[PDB]
Amino acid sequence: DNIQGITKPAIRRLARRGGVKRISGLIYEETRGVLKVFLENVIRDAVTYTEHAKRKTVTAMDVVYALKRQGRTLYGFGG
Amino acid sequence: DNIQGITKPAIRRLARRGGVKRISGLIYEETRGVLKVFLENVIRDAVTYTEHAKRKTVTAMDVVYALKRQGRTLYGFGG
Amino acid sequence: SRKESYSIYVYKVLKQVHPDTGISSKAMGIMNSFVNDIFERIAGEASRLAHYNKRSTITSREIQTAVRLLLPGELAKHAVSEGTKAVTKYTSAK
Amino acid sequence: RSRKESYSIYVYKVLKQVHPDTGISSKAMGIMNSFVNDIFERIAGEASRLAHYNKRSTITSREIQTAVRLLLPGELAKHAVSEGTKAVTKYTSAK
Amino acid sequence: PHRYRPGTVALREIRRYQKSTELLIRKLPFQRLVREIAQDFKTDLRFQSSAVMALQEACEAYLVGLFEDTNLCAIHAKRVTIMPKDIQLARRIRGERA
Amino acid sequence: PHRYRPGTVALREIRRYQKSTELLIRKLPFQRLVREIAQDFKTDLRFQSSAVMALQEACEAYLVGLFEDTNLCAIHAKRVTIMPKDIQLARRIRGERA
Amino acid sequence: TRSSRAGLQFPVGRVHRLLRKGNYSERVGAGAPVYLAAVLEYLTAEILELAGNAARDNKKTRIIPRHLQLAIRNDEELNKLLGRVTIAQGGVLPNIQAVLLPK
DNA sequence: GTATGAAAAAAAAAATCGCATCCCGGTGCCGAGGCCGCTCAATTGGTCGTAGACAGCTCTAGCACCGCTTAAACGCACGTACGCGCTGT
Repeated sequence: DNIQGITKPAIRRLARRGGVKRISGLIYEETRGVLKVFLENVIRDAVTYTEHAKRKTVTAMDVVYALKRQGRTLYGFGG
Repeated sequence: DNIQGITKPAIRRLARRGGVKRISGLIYEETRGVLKVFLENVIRDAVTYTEHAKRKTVTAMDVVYALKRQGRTLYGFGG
Repeated sequence: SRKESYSIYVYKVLKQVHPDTGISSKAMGIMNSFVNDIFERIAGEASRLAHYNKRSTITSREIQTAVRLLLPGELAKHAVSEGTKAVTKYTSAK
Repeated sequence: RSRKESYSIYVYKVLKQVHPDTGISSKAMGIMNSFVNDIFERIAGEASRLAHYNKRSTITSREIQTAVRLLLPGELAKHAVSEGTKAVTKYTSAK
Repeated sequence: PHRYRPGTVALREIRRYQKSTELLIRKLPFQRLVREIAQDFKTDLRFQSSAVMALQEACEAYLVGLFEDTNLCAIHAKRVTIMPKDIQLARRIRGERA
Repeated sequence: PHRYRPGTVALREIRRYQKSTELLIRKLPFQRLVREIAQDFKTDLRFQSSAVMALQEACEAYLVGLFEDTNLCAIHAKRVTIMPKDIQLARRIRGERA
Repeated sequence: TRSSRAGLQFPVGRVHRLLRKGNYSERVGAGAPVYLAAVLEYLTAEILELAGNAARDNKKTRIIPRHLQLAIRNDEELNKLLGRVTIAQGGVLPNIQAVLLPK
């Protein structure tokens, strides 16, 4: 149950950065749920890359390759 | 000026198929404008495929290859 | 010239699943395109899978892993199977 | 150690050609690095298809161009199509 | 006379068009439009009568596809009429502009 | 005493966070969460300290990216507070659900 | 044939050829084409199976495009797969959002 | 500003009436199924070379320890605007 470790205010911040002025108390849970979905979908693949390579350690590259696959490509970790 | 050839009611239909009950008189023009943008963006590439092949005629395939490129892939004309 | 297809294979499979049901030229052409896409999607993911791990040889293993990623859970499972089944059956049929 | 190649050295020369009196961060460099590989791969890819679509086994300067036209927006492509064509012509004449 | 209340028809019109698959834009006007735009990029161009339809297909299905989302926007605003700002919003989120 | 009027802060808070690039989620809780989800697909897994960050980055930027769209939805409804149904609407149009 | 050795309909051969001539890698592990050919066959079937059910539910012998669409779109899984995909004469699943309905 | 009547007009229920969709024949004709002849690509079987399998050594780089101070989280509660519902061109 580390999902709650994503703290109410920590979300507040993210949303603030988006350009959010006011935030329903329901949001926080909703957001958590979404985040889970996101990471899961990603990591699943990311891991599945790792599973193929015969490595028990996950590399940054595995992460990227997955992010790229999931159409949310990432620069700064050497794609 | 064939853009108007896209008739008020012809749009009515499309929107109806979308699941639309009521439609601002402004929409029709808005829609036209959008459609233009779409075709243009597409055809441009579609042509540009043709331009590569050394053909003065555009094929269905050229259309598809472009639609695929533009992330609106089409089944039912091969490829 | 000879414009190839999959149209003939579709038919055999149709009759294996619904013997007493036909299909339209337009739908066939669709099914045709459907195949080529997924083929290309898989091949592609596989080609990368290979190129990522410094291999020049795409094996049955690479295909599988690709499929796992490209297909949703239940669909992939049923496929992973019908794959594995098709491999095993060929390595034993010489 | 391994021998992980980069573009990092070329970036520098280009930086100095455009803004001599401006440096850059490891993090931004790594970014620029990734940027290159992507577009490279995007172009290569579109080109590989361009080839495979037209029953060719040889990707030429022509294929690259057509790819660029498709991948890049108008003004960007134009300025590139040029700086390409310019780089081709200049090499075929320099023997 | 006898006259159905505003909407009730549309609602029918939807059931009808939802159920059918025919192309809803008139073939020629479109065909012509395609060519008119063709000229802008190169002249003396011919099109496969299949290529034409091919386009028409994706356009309608796209426009329909938009209107689907479009309406969901108008609805979210407690409304029932779609207004430019709905399409605009949709297209933004979609990523067709900014 | 002295109190700034509701919102005025948020408004500041935005200017601040918009302007900065630092990661807004706490590193460990996240790192831990990543592992908790890791276990679901395979156990006894290790992560490159870079891979962790790599994830964190895309997440925040995505969540920010969502909230951007999210808010535009709430706004379109003449509102200023975001409500789940805004995210939901956004995600639908985006194509993250149906 | 190889196709019969696996017991598949799909032409494990033509795949193998398509792969070497495809520019997907240098070398293609004779296993691969089998696995793939099957996968395709399955997907092909999973759809046809569903389409065939829609056809019957229309009182038609012959599957048209609309069927394929209707079939794909009502299965959550197939849908997700064919997300950024358009189908010729596909129409759309009859859905009118309740607040539009009258009274 | 509370219990009778009352009452008058928007909201719940029937009977005209009509207009538009489904089902069942029943009319035609095309484009789906299976025969045909013809090429190529699928199969077979040798020849070679090199990818990948295997086991091993080298050292990076994740996991785990600590105990401190510190900013982030947690909460509580007091009061403002912000959303939600009603009403009328």
